[PDB]
Amino acid sequence: AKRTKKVGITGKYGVRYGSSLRRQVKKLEIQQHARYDCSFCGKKTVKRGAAGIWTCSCCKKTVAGGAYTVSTAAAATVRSTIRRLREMVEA
Amino acid sequence: ALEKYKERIRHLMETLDDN
Amino acid sequence: AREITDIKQFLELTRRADVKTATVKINKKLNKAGKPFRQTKFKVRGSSSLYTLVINDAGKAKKLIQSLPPTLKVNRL
Amino acid sequence: NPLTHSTPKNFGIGQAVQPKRNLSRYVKW
Amino acid sequence: SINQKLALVIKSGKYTLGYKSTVKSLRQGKSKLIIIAANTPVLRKSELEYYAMLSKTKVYYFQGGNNELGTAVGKLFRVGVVSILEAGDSDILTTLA
Amino acid sequence: AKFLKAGKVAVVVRGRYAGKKVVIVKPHDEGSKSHPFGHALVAGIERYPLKVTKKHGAKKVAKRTKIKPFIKVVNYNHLLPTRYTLDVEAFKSVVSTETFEQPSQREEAKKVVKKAFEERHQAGKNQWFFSKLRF
Amino acid sequence: AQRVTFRRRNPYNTRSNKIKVVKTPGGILRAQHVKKLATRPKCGDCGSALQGISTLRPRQYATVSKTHKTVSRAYGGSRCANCVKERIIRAFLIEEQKIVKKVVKEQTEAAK
RNA sequence: GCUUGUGACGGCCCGUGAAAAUCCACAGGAAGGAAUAGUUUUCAUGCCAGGUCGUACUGAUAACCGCAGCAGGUCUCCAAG
RNA sequence: GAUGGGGAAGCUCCGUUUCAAAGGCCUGAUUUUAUGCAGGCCACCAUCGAAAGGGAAUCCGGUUAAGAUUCCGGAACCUGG
Ligand SMILES: [Zn+2]
Repeated sequence: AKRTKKVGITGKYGVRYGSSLRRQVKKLEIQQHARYDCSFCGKKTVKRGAAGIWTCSCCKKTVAGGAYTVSTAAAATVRSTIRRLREMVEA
Repeated sequence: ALEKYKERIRHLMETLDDN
Repeated sequence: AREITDIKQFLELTRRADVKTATVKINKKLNKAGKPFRQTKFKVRGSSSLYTLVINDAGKAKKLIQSLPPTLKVNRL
Repeated sequence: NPLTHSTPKNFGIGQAVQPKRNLSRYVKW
Repeated sequence: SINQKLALVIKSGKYTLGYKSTVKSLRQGKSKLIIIAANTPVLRKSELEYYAMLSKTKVYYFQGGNNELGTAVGKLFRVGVVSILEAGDSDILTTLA
Repeated sequence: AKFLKAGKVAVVVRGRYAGKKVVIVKPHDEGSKSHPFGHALVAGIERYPLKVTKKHGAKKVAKRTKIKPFIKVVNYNHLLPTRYTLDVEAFKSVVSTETFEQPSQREEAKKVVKKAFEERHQAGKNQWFFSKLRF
Repeated sequence: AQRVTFRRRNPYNTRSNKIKVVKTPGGILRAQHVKKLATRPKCGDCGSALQGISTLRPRQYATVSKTHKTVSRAYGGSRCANCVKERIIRAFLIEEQKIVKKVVKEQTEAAK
């Protein structure tokens, strides 16, 4: 059985803190604890460990990332800007 | 002995060849 | 303390010429669980350590007591 | 000649470790 | 396309999967073509180039990781490198891939 | 073709002589009763000859140039093969399947292989082989 | 029923100050102070415990013979073995690639 | 079963949970050693040496602090049916 | 918390590796000037601060009116030479 209707991981907090803040926390707590793909392995084995630090268990690599996710949306749009500006300079 | 030993080496430089 | 198995190695330690005193020891024990037998233990006082030799047979034990040097001090029980 | 070999060195920039040079200009008196 | 060529070789032609089994076929001189993934590490890749160029075997680089190279050959486990021992009915090797 | 041959130089990867360059004398293709795998007989050098120069002379040069050989059986996995090659006729009849085991026939094999490799090195040819691989 | 003291003047349960209860030849229980446990030496690269090396306190390595602390392979005492393997592979290929760079760059200058 | 030591795992963080003495190893090869006797005291055995100060007893409904032989206060280990 | 320094009429205050000439190692027929030191190498910093942090190495048995991992008997180990 799916045990709770809506609270999810946030059911640990229980009655406290109000429904809106618990929904804010539910969004990011699902991201941080979830596993992610290691780019270098090709394995779903990239756990979080401290804010902004993302340890592959496979390969023993560690990658810098966002606090609650591996690649935040601002970081991706930076990376494409750097790809764009490089090939202008080369030719 | 060493002068006779040298001419063996200097022979083996020219004769043996290869990589 | 340091056990020795070999009989040749024990005779070298007696002639080593730091060994001032030895001591012999006799113990009653029961083999398997069938009958009693008279064990012996030839211990020798080295400077660092105490070397010892466990002989089970009584016949080999009595020849070993004679096979010690006379100049070495020997002490029974 | 046979056993002798030329190995160079490439002091250059990032490659290699810089040799001893006169630094009389730069010494703290 | 490259997926249509490899879909033939699996169903009618000799092949082998993974690193250790390929290097044996490079050593023995059975491999005609090898297919290396993108996401494989560079010491692994640069070793397979060196084994290949001694044996004079053609080397294709699959644009795509090791998961979707597994999908191309049609296996549910991921595969880093694939070698072709014998060609199928389709031509594979003679084309530029 | 099959590239592992009687000419072939290679770098040994595992076990004591790791990162030390060898040359294959007898490649067995697949297997035997002992060594149940693809294995090659090789003949490397354990201690490389040190550097040497215009300054050194006579006795200092003889000490610097001295080489310890070794011989071993090794797996094909533990051997990394190399584009370079070395001629092997000086120690063909020496090293063999009968030669390994039954010691100290191994020692009489190494004395011939010593006289090969030092004498190859004097009037130096295959310069890459007698340089130490640094790693 | 029989109970047991600290032998030494420290009365607190510090990392150092630990106890095992032991039955003596006298036929009574007694404390014996256990020294702290030796961790394994590691491989300073891959980051794991490495075989054929004794687990001792760091002073205690000075007592023990060379064959305990070492293994016979080059870089044996300080490397994983698999991580020694890699850098022999790597050294060989990058050194071979350096000649492939040098041959290309010499030919390009003559063309221009 | 109880107390405790340890192992391999798992959870937690916008917290990710001392330093230094000391010891060892590895890379490097300055150089040093034999054929009539050297090199190894990280194998073994053997010889000599180890200073200064604390050490008794209480640790509390009478040995500490509350003017006291004060129902108060004062850190911790062991822990039976 | 001294020193080098800098403030303060001054008791002293700031500062702790800082705007310091802050020592200790190798080689030498340094080949001629004939009885005088020459050529190089190395790179931060006093000291105090834990009887619970870190840390070389000892156990059993016996014994005293009152002492013991410290005495006695035996059996061990550590450091330096
Ligand atoms: Zn990875």
